[PDB]
Amino acid sequence: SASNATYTVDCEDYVHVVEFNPFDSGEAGSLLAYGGISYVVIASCRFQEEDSTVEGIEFKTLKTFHHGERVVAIAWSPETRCDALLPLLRFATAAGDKKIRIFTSDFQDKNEYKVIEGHSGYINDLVFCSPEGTDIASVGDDHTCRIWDLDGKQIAMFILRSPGMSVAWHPEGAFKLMVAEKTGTIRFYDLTTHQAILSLESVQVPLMSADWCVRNTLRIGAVAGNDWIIWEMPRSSYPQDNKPAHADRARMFRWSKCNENVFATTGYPGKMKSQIAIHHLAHPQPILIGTAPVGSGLSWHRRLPLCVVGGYRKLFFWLTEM
Amino acid sequence: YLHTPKQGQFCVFQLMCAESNRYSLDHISSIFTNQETLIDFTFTLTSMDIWALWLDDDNQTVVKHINFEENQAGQWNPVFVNPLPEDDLAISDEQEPQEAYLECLFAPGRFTIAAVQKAIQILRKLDLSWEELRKDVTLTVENEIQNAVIDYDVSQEEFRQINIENWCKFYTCCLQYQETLSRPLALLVHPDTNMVCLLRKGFLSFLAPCSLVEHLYLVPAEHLLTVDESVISD
Repeated sequence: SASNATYTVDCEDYVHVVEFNPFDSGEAGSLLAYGGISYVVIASCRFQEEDSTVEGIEFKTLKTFHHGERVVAIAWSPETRCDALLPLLRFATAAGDKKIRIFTSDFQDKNEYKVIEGHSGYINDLVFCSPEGTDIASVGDDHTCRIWDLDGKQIAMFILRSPGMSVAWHPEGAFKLMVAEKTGTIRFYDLTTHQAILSLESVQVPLMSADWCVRNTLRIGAVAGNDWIIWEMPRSSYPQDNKPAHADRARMFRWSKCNENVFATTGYPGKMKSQIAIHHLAHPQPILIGTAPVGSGLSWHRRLPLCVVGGYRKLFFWLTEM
Repeated sequence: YLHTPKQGQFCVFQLMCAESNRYSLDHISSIFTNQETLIDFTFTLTSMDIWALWLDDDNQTVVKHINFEENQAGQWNPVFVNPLPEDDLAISDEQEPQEAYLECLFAPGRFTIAAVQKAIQILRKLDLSWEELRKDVTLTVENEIQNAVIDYDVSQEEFRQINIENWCKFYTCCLQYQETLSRPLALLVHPDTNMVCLLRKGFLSFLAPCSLVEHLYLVPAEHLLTVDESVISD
C-alpha cells in the first residue's frame, strides 16, 4: 500500500538532491538544501511536531544560489549557523562538471563561491571530512578519493580500485573516513596516517550507497544491488543483516538521526515510480512504503522521525511513527 | 630413449623389411639430452617433431620439442611452461592483506579448487561454489586470527602483522598442494590436428603456438644468439 506523503512542498524545478542540516544552526527551524537543475535553494523547515504553533509545515526559502549545473550531491558544513550576531551559511556542492562549489554566505548580500577542480570523473558523493569544517572529501568515477581544504588544495588522494559511490565521515571517532566503492568494498581511511584501516565486503554488487549510524557508531548500513545490508563492528566484515529492500534496484541508504533501528532506502528512478521503503531492524517488512513519481535525494531530520525525498517539483516528507 | 647416468639420448629408427623377411633398423637421427630426468615423450610423423617432457634438477617442469629430420644444430626448441605461484606475496602498506591474498588465491589460473579445498580441510582439523569457497576461506582464516589474537589491546601494526602471518600460512599450504597437483605425468599429442597437451596430476594443460615478439622476448639469452635471422625479416 502506497503511503501518501505527510507533507508535500511545491518547488520551482525537479529536485536532484535534498539534504537536511545535521548540525545545530541556532535557529528553531531545520535547514534544508535542495539542489535542482541549475540552482541550490536553502530553506527553513518548521514542523507541527516540532512546534504546535506551526500548522503542517512552515517552509521558508531563505536564500537561492544560482549553480548553473545539475547539483548531484550536497554537503553541509559544521560552521553553518543562523545566529543573529554572526550568521554563516557554508556548504559544498558537487555537480555534473566534476567540480566542487563551496558557497559561503552571511544570509545578507555577501555571496561567495569557489570552484575546486581536479576530478577527472563525475563526483558521486561529497562530505565535510573535518569536525571544524575545514576539509571536504569527494569520491568519484575516476577511482579516486580526494581530500580538499577550503582554499581548493588537495591534501591527500586515495587511489580506489572501483568508482567511489558514497563517502561518509565517522560520527564520533576522529580521522576516520568511510569510502564505499562500487564493487562492494567499503574501506575506512585514516586522515592522519593516510592509510587504509579496514576493508568491509558486501555480498551483492553494486554498492550504491553507504551511511554511518549517528546513534550507534558501530552500525554501518548500505545498499548493494536490490538488498539492504547492515554491518556491525568490531565484529566481522560479513553482513549481519541482509534483506531485500526494493524490487528493481536500491539506490540511497540513509540512517535515522533519532533512532538506531530505523533506516530508509530509495528505489531507483526507473520503470516504476521511485519508491521509498522505510525499513525497521526488528520488522522484516518496511514500516512505511511510499511512492514518489521521480525521486532523487534522501535525508533524515536531525531530531524528528521524518525523512525527505525530492520528487518532481515537489518535496515529499514522510513521518515514521516510532 | 637410452637413459644413461651421464647423458640421455634420443634415437629415431625406421624399420626396413628386406625381401627375405629379414628386419633391420635404419638410423635416422641421434639427439642428445641434458641431465634432466625424462618423464614421458612421444613423436609425431606429420610435423616430424620429438616432443619430450623432463624435470630439471630443481624438480620444475621442462618441455621441449625438436624436429628430428631438419636438426642441423641439435637444438631443442623451448616451451614456456607456466611457473608455480610465488612463495611470498608482496603487499604495500596501503592494501589490506586480506584482499591482496584473496585476489592472489582466487585469480584465474593460479590455484586449483582442489588445492584450496585441501588447505581448508586441513586448517579445520560438499561441492562448494567459488563464492561460498571464498567466504569459507575468509571465515576459517578469520577464526584462526581471532584465536591467535590473545590480548584485547593489540595495536594496529601488530594486528596487521598477525593478519599477514596467518594469511601467509594459509597461502603457503595452498601453494604446497598446488605444487603437488602440478606434477607432470605424461604427454598427449594429437597426430592429425597437432594438438599437444601436457597432462598433470591435478589438471590438463594445452600447448598453443607463440607469436614472434613473445618468442624473441622470452627465450633464454643463450638460445637467442642462434635464432634464424631469416625468420624475423627478409
